[PDB]
Amino acid sequence: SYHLDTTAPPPTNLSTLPNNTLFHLWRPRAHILPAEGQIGDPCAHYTDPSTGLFHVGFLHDGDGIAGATTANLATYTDTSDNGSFLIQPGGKNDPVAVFDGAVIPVGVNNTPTLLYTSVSFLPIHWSIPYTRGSETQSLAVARDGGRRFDKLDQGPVIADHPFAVDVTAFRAPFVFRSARLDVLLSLDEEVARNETAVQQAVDGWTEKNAPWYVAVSGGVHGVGPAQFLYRQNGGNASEFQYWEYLGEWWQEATNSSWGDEGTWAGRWGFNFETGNVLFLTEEGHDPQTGEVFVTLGTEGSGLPIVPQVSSIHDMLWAAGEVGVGSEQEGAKVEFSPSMAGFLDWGFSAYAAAGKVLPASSAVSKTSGVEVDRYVSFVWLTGDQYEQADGFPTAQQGWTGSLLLPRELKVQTVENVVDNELVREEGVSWVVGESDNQTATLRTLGITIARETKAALLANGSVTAEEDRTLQTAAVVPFAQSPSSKFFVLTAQLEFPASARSSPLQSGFEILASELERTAIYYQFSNESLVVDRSQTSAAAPTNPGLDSFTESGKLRLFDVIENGQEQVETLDLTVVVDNAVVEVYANGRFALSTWARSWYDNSTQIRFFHNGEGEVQFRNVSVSEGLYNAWPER
Ligand SMILES: OC[C@H]1O[C@@](CO)(O[C@H]2O[C@H](CO)[C@@H](O)[C@H](O)[C@H]2O)[C@@H](O)[C@@H]1O
Repeated sequence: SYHLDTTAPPPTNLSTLPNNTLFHLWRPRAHILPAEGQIGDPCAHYTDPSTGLFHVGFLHDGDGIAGATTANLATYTDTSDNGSFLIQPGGKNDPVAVFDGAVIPVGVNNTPTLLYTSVSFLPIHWSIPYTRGSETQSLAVARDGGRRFDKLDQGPVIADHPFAVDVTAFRAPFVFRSARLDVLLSLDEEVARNETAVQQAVDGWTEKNAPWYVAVSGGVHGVGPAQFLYRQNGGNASEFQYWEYLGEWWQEATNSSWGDEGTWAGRWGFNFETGNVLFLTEEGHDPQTGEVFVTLGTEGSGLPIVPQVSSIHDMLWAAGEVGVGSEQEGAKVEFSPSMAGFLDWGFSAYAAAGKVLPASSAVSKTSGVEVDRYVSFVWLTGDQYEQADGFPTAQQGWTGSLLLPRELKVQTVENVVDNELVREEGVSWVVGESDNQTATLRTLGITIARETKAALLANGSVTAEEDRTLQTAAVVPFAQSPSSKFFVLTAQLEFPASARSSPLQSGFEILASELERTAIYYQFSNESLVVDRSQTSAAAPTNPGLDSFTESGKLRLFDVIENGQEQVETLDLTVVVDNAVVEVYANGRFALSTWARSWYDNSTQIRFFHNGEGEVQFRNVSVSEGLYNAWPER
């Protein structure tokens, strides 16, 4: 008879324990996840026009889409009990399953309408033959508060993938409006060429009567991944039955990749998944002025291939312009990347689903936000996309979570020295202005939704640490560490120009006791923020299901002129440890998330870390403990 004692050594085999015995050990408190069970792709978010409430959706137990609503973006309420589902398979269009979908706020009967992938056959994978009719796109209407979506009584409105095209996947429709797509499709061919005449048209565009675009994700066997573009037939905002196919507005060659060696934004892989089309400004989201950005998951594989297995699940993003399809009879429009990166460098991070959050939303009024934002929710699969080695799933009682809501916008890096570090090929940024002297850079901005960040530090205890410098190898525990695994660690690290060339590794050690620790440090050798999990869990050695491989992402610290003086860019860190869920943010442009399933309650020590190689200066190091409860009503 074994009752869980986390002050004692864990059992050698966690999978033998009784169901739900591990329900709270690693569970987060300020993250979006169902009351119990498993959570899949987040999807179907939308601001309810009538109430201003923001709805969040996500696949649940592989049995359809479930939901919840929020008024502040800080706290949530399940739409209903028993799973809080909104729609599930069993219909004539989705007899086998219900995949990712999106919502048009004012659609059929002027109510929230869901366009989603209705599934009729399984399995479905880029590495195996595609069964005709596997995935179709259907409509459902929100009924009784967005607390339930009723499938319209008719077949799918997009009943088949492009004609005779041997697609690898046809799913995850995402709806959006675009001033530039309307102009490009409305103008002439020799007139919609000059950016002069086009811009002039874009200036008149009006969002409220604009038609809707639909980007469907997948690829084509033998040719490459791609996104399939559609739009209300004839550009008629009142048409929801027929969608004119606009072509493969974006495609890449099989397992090709950004940059010559795929260093900043993985590989395009074998198939595109869960595409999101955004229009960003330096302040937020604007479908008329915003630059086109696209977030998407790409599925990779090493050789030889393992049927129905995707070894790599990259959570990428790209930005670029959209233009006419040249002079040949193909895609009406074409997305051309100028830069690309990672929305989250976590192995387990994937399938993002975001949405525009209007300044007119209840969330924004209450909070006082004056602009439109685009909030993104990244998935953090709990069992390595179901390839885990016997994770004690029955013992935990749940699987996966969503990462903290994030605001996406155009972020600029000013006063940057225009050197080889800024002119490299295939990077995740473009030079704004450059006198050949300083260059302002433009890149994707990634930050925690402000209301959520406020709620995290809202009643937490604050403990600062004196600025410190380290030269010789050392591990210096904080003057005082939290006594729980719920906290926000923030710090600024400064390095000497001389460090770029050294084997320097500097950061912190968290969730640490004598038998456990988790390392988070910056590395110049490959300029990478690294999360060393080799010692995170005393239980991992004997429980292979608890993955302990290293996680890391690329982050380049540029040479800049701060006070009429040059210097290596300051590494601005923000680490949120919401229990088994850890998220590493850096310079309002980086994000790396992973699981840190430490076992003992004692493992809460925090230490400064430096490997002697080089020199580092820590500044403004502080810790806020407590976070908050994202689900009061539970
Ligand atoms: O649960 C379906 C949902 O999962 C995603 C994102 O992870 O794709 C996954 O499931 C597909 C098939 O059943 C696999 O082919 C794919 O490799 C896997 O990542 C979404 O694309 C899909 O809607």
